[PDB]
Amino acid sequence: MEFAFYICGLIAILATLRVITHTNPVHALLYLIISLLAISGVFFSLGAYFAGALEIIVYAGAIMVLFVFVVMMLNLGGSEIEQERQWLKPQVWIGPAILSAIMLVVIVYAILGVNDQGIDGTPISAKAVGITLFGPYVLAVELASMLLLAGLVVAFHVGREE
Amino acid sequence: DYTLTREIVTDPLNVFMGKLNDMVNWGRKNSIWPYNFGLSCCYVEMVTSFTAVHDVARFGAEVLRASPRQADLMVVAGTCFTKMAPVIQRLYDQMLEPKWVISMGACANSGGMYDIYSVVQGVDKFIPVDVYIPGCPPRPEAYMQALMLLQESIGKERRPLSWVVGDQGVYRANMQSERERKRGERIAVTNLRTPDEI
Amino acid sequence: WISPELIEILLTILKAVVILLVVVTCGAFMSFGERRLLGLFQNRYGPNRVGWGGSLQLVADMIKMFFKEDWIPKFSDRVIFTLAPMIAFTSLLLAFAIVPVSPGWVVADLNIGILFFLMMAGLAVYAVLFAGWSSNNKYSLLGAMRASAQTLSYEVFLGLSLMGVVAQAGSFNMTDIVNSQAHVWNVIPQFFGFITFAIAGVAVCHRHPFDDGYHIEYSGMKFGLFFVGEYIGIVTISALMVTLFFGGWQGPLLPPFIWFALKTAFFMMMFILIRASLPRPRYDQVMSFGWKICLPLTLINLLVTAAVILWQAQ
Amino acid sequence: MTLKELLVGFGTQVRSIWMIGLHAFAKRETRMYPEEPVYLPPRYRGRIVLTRDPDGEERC
Amino acid sequence: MIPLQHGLILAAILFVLGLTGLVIRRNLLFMLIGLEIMINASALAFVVAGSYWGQTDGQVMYILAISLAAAEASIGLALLLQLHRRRQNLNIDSVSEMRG
Amino acid sequence: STEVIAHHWAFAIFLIVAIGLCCLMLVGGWFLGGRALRLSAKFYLVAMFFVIFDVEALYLFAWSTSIRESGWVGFVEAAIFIFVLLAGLVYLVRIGALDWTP
Ligand SMILES: CCCCCCCCCCCCCCCCCC(=O)OC[C@H](COP(=O)(O)OCCN)OC(=O)CCCCCCCCCCCCCCCCC
Ligand SMILES: CCCCCCCCCCCCCCCCCC(=O)OC[C@H](COP(=O)(O)OCCN)OC(=O)CCCCCCCCCCCCCCCCC
Ligand SMILES: CCCCCCCCCCCCCCCCCC(=O)OC[C@H](COP(=O)(O)OCCN)OC(=O)CCCCCCCCCCCCCCCCC
Ligand SMILES: CCCCCCCCCCCCCCCCCC(=O)OC[C@H](COP(=O)(O)OCCN)OC(=O)CCCCCCCCCCCCCCCCC
Ligand SMILES: CCCCCCCCCCCCCCCCCC(=O)OC[C@H](COP(=O)(O)OCCN)OC(=O)CCCCCCCCCCCCCCCCC
Ligand SMILES: CCCCCCCCCCC1=C(C)C(=O)C(OC)=C(OC)C1=O
Ligand SMILES: CCCCCCCCCCCCCCCCCCCC
Ligand SMILES: CCCCCCCCCCCCCCCCCCCC
Ligand code: SF4
Repeated sequence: MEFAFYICGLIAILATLRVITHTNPVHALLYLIISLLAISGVFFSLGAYFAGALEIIVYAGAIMVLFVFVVMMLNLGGSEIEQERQWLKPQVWIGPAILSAIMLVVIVYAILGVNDQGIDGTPISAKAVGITLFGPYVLAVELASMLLLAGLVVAFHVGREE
Repeated sequence: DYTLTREIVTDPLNVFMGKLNDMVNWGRKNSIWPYNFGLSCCYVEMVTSFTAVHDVARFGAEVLRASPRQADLMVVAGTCFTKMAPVIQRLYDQMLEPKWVISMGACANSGGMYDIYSVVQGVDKFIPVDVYIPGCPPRPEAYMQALMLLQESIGKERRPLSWVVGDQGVYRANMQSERERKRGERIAVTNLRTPDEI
Repeated sequence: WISPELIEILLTILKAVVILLVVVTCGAFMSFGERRLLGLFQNRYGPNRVGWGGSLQLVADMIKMFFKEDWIPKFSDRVIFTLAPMIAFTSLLLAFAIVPVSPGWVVADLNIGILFFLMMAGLAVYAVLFAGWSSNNKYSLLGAMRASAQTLSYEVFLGLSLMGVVAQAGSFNMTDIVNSQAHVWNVIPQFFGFITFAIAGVAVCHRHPFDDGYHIEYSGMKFGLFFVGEYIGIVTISALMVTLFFGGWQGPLLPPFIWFALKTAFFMMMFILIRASLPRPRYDQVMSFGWKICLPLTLINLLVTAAVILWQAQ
Repeated sequence: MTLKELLVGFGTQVRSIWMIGLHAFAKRETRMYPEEPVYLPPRYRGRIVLTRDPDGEERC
Repeated sequence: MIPLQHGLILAAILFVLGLTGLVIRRNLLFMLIGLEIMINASALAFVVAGSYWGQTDGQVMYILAISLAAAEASIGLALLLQLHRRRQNLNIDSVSEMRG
Repeated sequence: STEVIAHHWAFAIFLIVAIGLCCLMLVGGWFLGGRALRLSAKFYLVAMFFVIFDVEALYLFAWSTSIRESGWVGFVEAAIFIFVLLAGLVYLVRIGALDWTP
């Protein structure tokens, strides 16, 4: 259980690091899908079975499909992206990487000073999640429907062709 | 007696290598996927052979790919018009090894009755042919007979099993001609049915 | 090394391996059986010469596709081009990995179940997308976008068609789903769920009549991987339909695996008959049917199923 | 589309499936070349020969 | 027997990686990709926190997070397609006409 | 329990042998045998509709497995959710968003 957690976390970290430094958009999206599968494995190792199932079903099965679809529609041949490699220049990324490293050290220092009895990994099913969802979290469900409706209306208004 | 391509040579055929070659030839001759290519009326007779009354599927030769990459057999079933000849050559070049060619009908054999300004006189002017079918059109069972002739020719050819080990030359069997094979039983014919009946 | 725990572990692993091998063999023999059954439906014989009754034909195409020259397009993305048939095979194979073929004969008794099936189908759309993109052919790319838009239009209600059966069982587990069918099979209460699941399962498997092509560049063994994965998906969809709507392995007299195999073979034959019988609708008609008819039908079926369940819980 | 159109179309699809299944229950129309020899009518235009007169000399 | 700090550290690492990808990339598509990495890392942090406390609240917050991620991906890709239609490039530095 | 760890081992072997079988099939196919347009926005719109309705589908997935525990109150809430879903679908169909042909 822990062994799967560490391997899946390492795979997610390495795949995301491959994502943010890659030039090909389809390869970057493939590495992102791999990282999402690894994060789903992390979810399954922690007992969040519904979260891992939705991580593959929706995040790696709908949202990344939309990203891949849009990349095909653009026909991205790396025009002025691969031919420049501006993010690979050390003078470009040395600043933001140092900033992200400083923020990571601050967050990790805050994390390490918290009480931790360990995660038991007892499986929390989708039945309990649905009980909470339509019990104490009813208005979250209905206003999330309104949020998805707003996203639908906005994306239809903007993404037409005429 | 064999013909080499990389020369009139002899049989190169360990006993396990011969068995592997026989297994590969059996699998290749029993799974022949033709390319769906329509040139003229001979194609109508070919797809007639594909239908229920003849059922060329019984020989495992019905899959009829629309892509040259997935096809193992090219049937030139029709006239090789001069505007269609580069198309035929390009589709043949897009095919992958091993590939075989059947000329179907007098047009594909030699130009047929169309010794005319706009017709290439036979497809073997520019692409190599394995089996020729005379006829205008050959009937569907003539196409099936040519398919069996191609199966016999495939069943004792020699090709490399792998591209990393061994001889990479292709050895094709120098068959006895069907004319000389059938001459004994054809000349002995004396009487035929009179053409006034059904 | 003699211990009952290790013996049970090895027995369960051996049962899973047997299930995997039988499913892959049944997919290849399903390609051969599609040729034979199309012959039966069309007043002919099909392949009946290579071996006894044509039974050795599949070995002949396997040998032919193995010893065909392996070819990749020159300006193609090699990794993605190789990766598409991997997905097309493995996705619905791993979807089969939850199917209970008999009491005590299952690979994984997961608590997610048909959620794992939905995971596998949502991953399986990438095979079509990757085959279209990586081939470096604009006809193949356009065909892949059309096919993937169709599969999204039917994947949008595949799970909602299963949700009536899930609601009746009260669980995502497949053993609980087939145990809730101990008295009446789910095809009777979830009939509209059954037909919507049938339409969605045929559409996401790229079967007739939902079949400028994204496979024209593939050849040799990758094309065979595409075909064998398609037939494995046919077997997986048929087995899932049997387990979710026709009691799984439950039956009066025959052994449970005999009942499961008979029902799966019947739905396999119905796949073949659907290909032989129906004409192909237009693309816009197919997608309008997916969005306007089937998805509201699944939603209304779920609502009525919940109303019946809560009314019957006194 | 109309509900009646959908129902009529569904019944039409069921009818097509039923007729193809009954076609499966029918007699095969295949002539099994080459095991079954092809019947040819006596004036069929196939291979050309040269014949002999009844005295045995060639007619040409 | 997995520490809560280890899961939070993994989520923080993924979050800062996504933010770095959002900053260093001139392409709008890679910016949207980094945004998706960031929101998925935050949702993973919520899942880790919910699994430590043995509550469904982490998975419920995950559900809300991915609903937001889906709708934001939809809107962002619509705006990216509009940008590609009206400018034929995805350079985000060129979209800078309002300043001062 | 021995049964669950046996099933975990069997599932792991299933995934490993399936992936390895497909990999070995590709390797054998490579080793054997000798050698020798602008996409419309409707594609994006359809994929976007799939994403949005798939998220609403996940909400209904969570509801469906716990229908008896939620009671009639959960039925009323899910009926409101499904009515909002269907109103959005009716709106999409009526404005020509879901019409492939113009
Ligand atoms: C081996 C070295 C590395 C080799 C290269 C990488 C290969 C893939 C490695 C990651 C996936 C497999 C990890 C190993 C899992 C083995 C099984 C295991 O550990 O099960 C434990 C646990 C079972 O559940 P639980 O009830 O908690 O068990 C306690 C016992 N009662 O299990 C769980 O709770 C969850 C089990 C894991 C989650 C499911 C599978 C996730 C798959 C993620 C793939 C990500 C993409 C990989 C791409 C690789 C190529 C770049
Ligand atoms: C124009 C605007 C739109 C209008 C609407 C259009 C869409 C309409 C969609 C309708 C959907 C109807 C779905 C009905 C399902 C009802 C059955 C059901 O869900 O029963 C559940 C119950 C099992 O549940 P339970 O008893 O709880 O078992 C676990 C034990 N604790 O099951 C049982 O106990 C067995 C009950 C068997 C019931 C069989 C009869 C009903 C289902 C079959 C209908 C067939 C219709 C045929 C075609 C009609 C014309 C279209
Ligand atoms: C293991 C699981 C699978 C096992 C196999 C068994 C299930 C197979 C399911 C096959 C589903 C095929 C669905 C095809 C839907 C086609 C819809 C469509 O686009 O129809 C278009 C057509 C005309 O549309 P319209 O807009 O009116 O245009 C008129 C313009 N002049 O509109 C019409 O003609 C209206 C009617 C359309 C079709 C209605 C649905 C028919 C479904 C197929 C028949 C299934 C019968 C049962 C089979 C056995 C099931 C066990
Ligand atoms: C998502 C899908 C939504 C739609 C389906 C929903 C579920 C089914 C709900 C009920 C459907 C009833 C359909 C209408 C039946 C009666 C009318 C009818 O058959 O219409 C079709 C057609 C009409 O005839 P017409 O085309 O005008 O030709 C001139 C002939 N006078 O007449 C004909 O073609 C001739 C008669 C054909 C009868 C076909 C069978 C009708 C009953 C089917 C019951 C269920 C079958 C399940 C699968 C069986 C096969 C495995
Ligand atoms: C080409 C290859 C690409 C990569 C393929 C996958 C990489 C990893 C391969 C090795 C996997 C090793 C074994 C992993 C663990 C298996 C057992 C397991 O998942 O156990 C955890 C849990 C058990 O549930 P259960 O025990 O019933 O719960 C009650 C409490 N005990 O069960 C669960 O939580 C079940 C849910 C997790 C199942 C994950 C299955 C694989 C998912 C990724 C599929 C990728 C498909 C190919 C690529 C698609 C395109 C990217
Ligand atoms: C090797 C596995 C084959 C599975 C089935 C392949 C597709 C159906 C048979 C081939 C075929 C195709 C494609 C076809 O399009 C066709 O119509 C012209 C035929 O009839 C002559 C066919 O026989
Ligand atoms: C064309 C416009 C390009 C804009 C690029 C902006 C890059 C900003 C990089 C910031 C780097 C900060 C480095 C760390 C500073 C010290 C730590 C934070 C403050 C305490
Ligand atoms: C098309 C069906 C595919 C099934 C794949 C899995 C096959 C597993 C076979 C298991 C056989 C034994 C089942 C338990 C014993 C009960 C039945 C005994 C008579 C067969
Ligand atoms: S040989 Fe005769 S039948 Fe064949 S293509 Fe030529 S004209 Fe047509």
